[PDB]
Amino acid sequence: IGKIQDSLSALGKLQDVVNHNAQALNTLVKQLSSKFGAISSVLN
Amino acid sequence: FNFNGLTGTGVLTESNKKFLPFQQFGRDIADTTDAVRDPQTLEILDITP
Repeated sequence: IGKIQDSLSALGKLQDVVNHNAQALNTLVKQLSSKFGAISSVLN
Repeated sequence: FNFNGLTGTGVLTESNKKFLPFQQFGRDIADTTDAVRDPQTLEILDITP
């Protein structure tokens, strides 16, 4: 059991969950700077 | 607020950033303005929602 710490000091499956949500939130915000063929991208 | 063209909404507070001596405002990651410099007093102010 003592050898277990040496193998740690693996958790990529846990970091992937964090990454996938961070990437969807970074993309969702960036999609606000798009004109989609309009004259501008700002409603004011 | 409007700072010489920069139009926005938010709370203005004293910052702790240091711009270069030619830069007016800063942006955060994802490219949204988060700090400006007052044209008259030359002080950096954060913009929080």
